[PDB]
Amino acid sequence: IIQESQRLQDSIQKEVKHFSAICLPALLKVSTDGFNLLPSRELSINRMSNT
Amino acid sequence: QEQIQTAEREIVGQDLNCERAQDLCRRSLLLRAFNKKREEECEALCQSNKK
Amino acid sequence: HLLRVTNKKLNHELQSIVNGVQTLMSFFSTPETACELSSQPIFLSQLLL
Repeated sequence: IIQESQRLQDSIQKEVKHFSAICLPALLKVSTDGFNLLPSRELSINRMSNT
Repeated sequence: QEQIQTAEREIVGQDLNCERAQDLCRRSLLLRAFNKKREEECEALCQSNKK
Repeated sequence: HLLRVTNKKLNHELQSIVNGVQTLMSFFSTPETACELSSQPIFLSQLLL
C-alpha cells in the first residue's frame, strides 16, 4: 500500500504539467482512405496554410 | 494601395489572437472534465478509508 | 487552482489509507517484538493457553 500510494502521489499535478505541453490540433485525426487516421496537422493543405 | 496592404496585414494578425483564446477555452473544458473525474476517484478512496 | 485543491485532497486520502492500514496492522503484531507497551492481547491466538 505504501509503494502504490507513492506512485499515485501528485498524479493530478504530473498529468496537468504534461497536458500543458501538448498541441491540441495534433490529436485531431482525419481519414483520407477510410482506413488510415492521420493527424489533421500532417495533411499537406494544413501544413501549408495553418497558422 | 500601400495603406490598403497595411490594413490587410493588421486584419490577418487579429485572426491569430482569436484562435489562442479558443485553445484556452478547449483546455479549460478538458481540465474541468478531468477535475470532475478526479473528484469521483477521491470520493471512492474516502469510502475505502472510512471502512 | 481547483485541480491543485483536488490533488491535495487525493494526497491526504492516500496518506490516510497508509496511516489507517499501519494502525490496523499494529493490532496484529505479537507482543515479543513490540517494546514494553501494555500490549494486552486482543486476539485468542495471542493468549498463552
